[PDB]
Amino acid sequence: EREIHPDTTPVYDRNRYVSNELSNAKYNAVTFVPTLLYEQFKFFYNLYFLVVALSQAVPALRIGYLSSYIVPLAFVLTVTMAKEAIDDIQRRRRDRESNNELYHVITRNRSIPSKDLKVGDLIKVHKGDRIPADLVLLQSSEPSGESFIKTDQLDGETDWKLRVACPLTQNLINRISITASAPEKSIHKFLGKVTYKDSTSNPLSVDNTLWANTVLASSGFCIACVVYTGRDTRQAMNTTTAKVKTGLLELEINSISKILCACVFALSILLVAFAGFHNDDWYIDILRYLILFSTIIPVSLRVNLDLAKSVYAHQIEHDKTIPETIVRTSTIPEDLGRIEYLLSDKTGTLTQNDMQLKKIHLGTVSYTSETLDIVSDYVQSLVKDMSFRVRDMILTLAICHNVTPTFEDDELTYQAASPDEIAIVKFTESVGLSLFKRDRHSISLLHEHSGKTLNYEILQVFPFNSDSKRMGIIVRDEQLDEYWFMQKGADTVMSKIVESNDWLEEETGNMAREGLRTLVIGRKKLNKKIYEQFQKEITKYLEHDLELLGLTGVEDKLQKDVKSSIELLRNAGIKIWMLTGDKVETARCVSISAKLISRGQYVHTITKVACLLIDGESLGMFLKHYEQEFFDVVVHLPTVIACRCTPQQKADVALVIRKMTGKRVCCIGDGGNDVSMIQCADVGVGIVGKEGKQASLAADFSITQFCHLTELLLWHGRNSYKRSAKLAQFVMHRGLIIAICQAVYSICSLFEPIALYQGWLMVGYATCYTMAPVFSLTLDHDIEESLTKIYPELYKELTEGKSLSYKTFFVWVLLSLFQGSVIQLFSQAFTSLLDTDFTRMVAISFTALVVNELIMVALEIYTWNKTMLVTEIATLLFYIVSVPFLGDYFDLGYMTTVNYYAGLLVILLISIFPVWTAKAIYRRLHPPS
Ligand code: ALF
Ligand SMILES: [Mg+2]
Repeated sequence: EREIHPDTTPVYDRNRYVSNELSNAKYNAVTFVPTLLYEQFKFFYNLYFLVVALSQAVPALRIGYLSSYIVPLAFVLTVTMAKEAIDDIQRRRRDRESNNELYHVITRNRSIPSKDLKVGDLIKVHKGDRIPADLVLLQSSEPSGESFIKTDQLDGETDWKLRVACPLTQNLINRISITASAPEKSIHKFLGKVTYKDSTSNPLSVDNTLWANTVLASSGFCIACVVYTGRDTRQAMNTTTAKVKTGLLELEINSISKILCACVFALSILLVAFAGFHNDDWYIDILRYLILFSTIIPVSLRVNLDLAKSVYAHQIEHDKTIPETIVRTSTIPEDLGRIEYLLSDKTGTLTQNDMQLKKIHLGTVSYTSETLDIVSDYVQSLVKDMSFRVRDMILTLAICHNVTPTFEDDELTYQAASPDEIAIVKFTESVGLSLFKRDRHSISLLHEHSGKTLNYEILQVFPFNSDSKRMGIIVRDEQLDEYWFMQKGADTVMSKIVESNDWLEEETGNMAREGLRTLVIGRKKLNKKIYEQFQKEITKYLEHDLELLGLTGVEDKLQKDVKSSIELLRNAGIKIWMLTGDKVETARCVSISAKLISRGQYVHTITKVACLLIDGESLGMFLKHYEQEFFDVVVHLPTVIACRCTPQQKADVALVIRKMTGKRVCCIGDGGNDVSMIQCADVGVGIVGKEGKQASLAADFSITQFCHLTELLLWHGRNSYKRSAKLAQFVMHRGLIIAICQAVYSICSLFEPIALYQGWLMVGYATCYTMAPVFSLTLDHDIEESLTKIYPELYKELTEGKSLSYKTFFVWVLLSLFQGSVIQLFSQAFTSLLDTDFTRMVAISFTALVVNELIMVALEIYTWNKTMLVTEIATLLFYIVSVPFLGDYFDLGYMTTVNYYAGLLVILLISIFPVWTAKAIYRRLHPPS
């Protein structure tokens, strides 16, 4: 229940109803810190360095500088708050750029923005303008009182919906009371009542209402009253609340961080047990050693990950090959690189929503958009037999339809609830015989060409019906006075009823193999007496025997490079589905034309109360009851195609895919009917370029068309995941190698592992001397963007998870064991460990560590930019010139010795030769392609 008086401004303006302001931002000022801190310190690899930093509050676990465990905690906090604060303010900016659209109010007498709009203000909404909210039509410009709303972004439909004005109020200006029902999720239902003076209640239904993101057509203006606004709209109530999205690589790093924590705890317990359980405080010893060993990985890993994600977002949204792309969730730029299931969409996403009669065929010959001059000079002769057949074909095309034309200064406009008829009439005017003035209530039609304006008053029309697949007319010519029966329809229905032709089925199948929506057309000459016998009066008499004029091939235009995009996304192992709110037949035609369904490849179909093609109710019931069995059936099919899908159904399909397989689900679309599919995905991609952009606003990414998703997945996300995995590898390697050097020094000399690197040296290793070459790895790629099309199978090589797994983590751990043991033990061997050779020993150990990391960085580079050859030399020279001036106390030594440099050469060659030879033999055994 909801009662609306158009004139009582204060009662709705001040309160009682939601404002039209829509919000995409997640965190407000009051709950920006608690929510972000809570959802950031749920995982282990964050809570771990938080506990490491909080350990030093107790004045017994102090390992070193307080300027080393609290300033990187403040740095990770600063970076996190900055990133999500920038994300929220950018979301607010993007959302307010579409909350300021100007709409004219009857009472306010001035154009006001959409957010200023409330419930119950009469908007004079015009033709090409996007509908503001859930409107109810109280008056229409046309005397009939009907207009064609356009819901390609309310649901996935491609036809125009005939919405009539309220018949009691379309003549009226006076104030008219509305009383609607409470808002629901029913996108195809409406229950309201229009109340006038003297208690005259009237019915309202879906046929006299406009909704949130519809676009008007078939008028010049119309007066409509807002009923549902803001979050009470049918659009915003078919949407589930968005949740935070943690990447898969985040989970992998969390798991390997858990195992790393277990490893360093075991190493610390081993160190203390080997010491001898002395000092009367063994628990303090194991805790202090654990803090020592686990304070260089868990916090450097986070800063490296966060700044790498920022770099990935900047690289994505600054690509010339993908213009005008926007990253709206910067926390997951690497889920794009491991996507196994793609949930695409048809209307706007795949198609241009612009159908056009591509091909006409008759008498075993065909005309196309190419060579339209021949058919033009054929029709211009209206005022051997092939010319007459073509002329009568064109006449039947231009008369049999249900298209309403209306006039401007020029560029006459067509208005039909079936846009294939609009494509037909546009084709006829392009050939030369144009539709003009049509009554459509009385009996009249006007048609002018290069000659004289004809006229054909209709005699009867049989409306198009969903169970009939036919549109038939009886028409009377003015000039020649001839009764004609003209019918167009589907192949399956008119094939048995048109004639005894010999060539229908072949050409119908031939063009249906190209995804053309074919309609066959037949003609029957009539005289008067049979017509008055007909008018004496079920459907048997009206269709007896026709003559096949020909058939029409109407294509649904696809977006730029859709078939190639689908071919390469399936060549990379991504199983493209296609869920749509449109009709079954148009979905099948788009699937065949886009080669989502290839040659042959029999298609099954389900409609309940190889390939697949299922209705919405059938899929909903199947996922409600038969989850596991049906889903295990469908995962082996190449493509599953769904039709008539509620947004909840697409969201549930994405949820079921990411739950029953544990794979990552991308979901591309546009318009608000696939917002839930986008928010409940693991990656949400939106598309812009038309009147509606509301799915791109709520999405995680945004691209201008469908061709851009190929390079958004195959090159940007794949590189993002690869670079993040290699970054985690190198950070954990440097932390583990310093931990191993300290542990080897502790076993070889019973003092402490803490007493090896004290003061400046440990801080400099953690931050100054090592952090730049990892971000050097952040800017590396194996194959260029120009060759991400030729090699889609590279996207298949990341399918297993052979980059961040337990096996490769333990390979890193074993490499760290080997190299740290070599560094520490050869340092002890060359420096002859005592209490006076400690400085030289720690000097050679630290220099070996630094150069070892800088060589291991330079070993794992595919292509060398100039932003990586300089950030290694910069750090190496910083270490070289940072020994005397900033150190001088720690690790002091002579270092101007020929034997020292040979010892360093040996201690580094033994550490970097296994890695180099392993990658050499692995490159000579498994060449890449
Ligand atoms: F664009 Al659709 F269902 F194909 F919303
Ligand atoms: Mg849509």
